[PDB]
Amino acid sequence: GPELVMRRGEIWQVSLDAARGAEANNQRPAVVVSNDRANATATRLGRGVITVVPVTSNIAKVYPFQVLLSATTTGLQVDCKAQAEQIRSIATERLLRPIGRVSAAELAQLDEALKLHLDLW
Amino acid sequence: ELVMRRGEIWQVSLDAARGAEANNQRPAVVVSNDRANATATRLGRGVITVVPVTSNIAKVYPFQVLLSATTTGLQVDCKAQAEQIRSIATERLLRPIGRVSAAELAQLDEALKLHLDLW
Repeated sequence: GPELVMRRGEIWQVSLDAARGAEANNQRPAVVVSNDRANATATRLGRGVITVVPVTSNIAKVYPFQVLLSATTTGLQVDCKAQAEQIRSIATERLLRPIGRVSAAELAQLDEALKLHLDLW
Repeated sequence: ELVMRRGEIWQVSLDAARGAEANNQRPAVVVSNDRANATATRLGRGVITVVPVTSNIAKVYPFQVLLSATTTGLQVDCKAQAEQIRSIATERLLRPIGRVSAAELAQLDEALKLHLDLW
């Protein structure tokens, strides 16, 4: 049917609202990193969570578990960096608006960053 | 005392969750690497990534891992939900519970690889 369509690697603005401590809070872009079967399921079941990697414009010092996302490739306003150490499963109701998608190269390094952060090698 | 290491089970406070997100307080498995974890211990504050656990084991998906009560410190058999993975502030940690077995941790690694499309 007309279920929400959503693909790994897409950049969506999401509402993380009420967070504690150093958690990414408020509103920010985030990269979808859950696989696409789960992504379709979370919209047909409508009882769904998807997993995303939040993004910040405070680039500063970049760590090997973070990926630089260029404003030109992604449709973002400014350059940003995906923080694999902020990975979070979100209810689909936190999805606000699609912004774009990362490049294949960016997504591949994001996989590397996730494997480094979660020790999955 | 934030001395959490990978594979350990901690009671975490998942307040302010929305929708189908794991909520309330519950056990969770630390899955962030131990160098990040040790950084958090050393500074006394940080973020750690956990896999929330539910006692509802009515059905087990391939991205979920049944954890046995007999070895983990959990009162009953539970399941770890890779699709609920979540980076939490250290202030959400209430207390330590126990530790998954090595086999359970490796199974959780496979479930995380499946859920996140990491091959």
